[PDB]
Amino acid sequence: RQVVTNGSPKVELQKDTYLVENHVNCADPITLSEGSIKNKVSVRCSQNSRIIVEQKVNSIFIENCVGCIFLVNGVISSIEIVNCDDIKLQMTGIVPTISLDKSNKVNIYTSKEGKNVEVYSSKSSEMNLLFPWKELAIPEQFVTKYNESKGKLESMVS
Amino acid sequence: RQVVTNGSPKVELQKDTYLVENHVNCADPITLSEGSIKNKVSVRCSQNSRIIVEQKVNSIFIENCVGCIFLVNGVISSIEIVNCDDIKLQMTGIVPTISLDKSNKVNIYTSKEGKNVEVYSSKSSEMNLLFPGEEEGDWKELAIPEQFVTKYNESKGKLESMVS
Repeated sequence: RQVVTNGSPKVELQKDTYLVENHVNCADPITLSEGSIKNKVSVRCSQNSRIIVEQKVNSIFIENCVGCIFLVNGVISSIEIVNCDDIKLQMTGIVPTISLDKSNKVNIYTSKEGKNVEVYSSKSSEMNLLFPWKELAIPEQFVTKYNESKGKLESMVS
Repeated sequence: RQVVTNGSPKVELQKDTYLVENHVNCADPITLSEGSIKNKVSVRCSQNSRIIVEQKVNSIFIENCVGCIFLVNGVISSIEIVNCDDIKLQMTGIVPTISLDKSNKVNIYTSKEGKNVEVYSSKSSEMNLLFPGEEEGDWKELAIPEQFVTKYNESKGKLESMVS
């Protein structure tokens, strides 16, 4: 599946966000050397590229990337992945929250320190958490049934 | 979103299955008034139409339908909804199990008798269950969760998920 770019390859800081965009079939990683806990990293519109984020940042946003590989230190808040297919994500350090949405074939490789990661997922398929490699599948099917004696829906992993 | 049709507006019996297909912007409800628990019903490629199944059948399979309304009696096992958008399903009898997969804005209206229905959901959004209130035309509307959280439970060596 082919991403449609919106301009040239870029990496650049606007306000407090490092915007990484339109990287296609690169034979060399794109490395983010800089940026602190104050920055967000937004990676959009890329295919068959590797992106390395060296510094621990506030949050990473990855949207509309396909066949990409990410190596990251960690984040203060979260990593948000939306509408990506065939993504690999590895952490050096700590990532407390990860969110998957409308995405398929995402492999998340944790670190010793950050095994406790919370993964939110919706409308996503073929998702794996990997502990140092122990491969656990994130469920993608649920069952809901009405609790009459309590007037609410109750849901469970199927 | 406009459904890619596949032939003539069709209501016909293939082996033990009723194929109900390609009904686009029908002014009138399409009614299937025959059938028994031995039969299946497959509804494919339809848009803006009321479909009505009179008999209790084995199960019903609904695929690729958009802004449709279904009235059904009940099923022995399940109703399967796949790749559908803007769907309203109502039952007058028993439906043990419903499954929703890759579908959006689906409303399920239960009979007093069929309140205990199990809904399986994956890759699907805006799903509601509705239960008949004390007076007719009243519906208790309850939204089916479409996001979950997963953590490794270390002291147990597996993942645990729950509604967000």
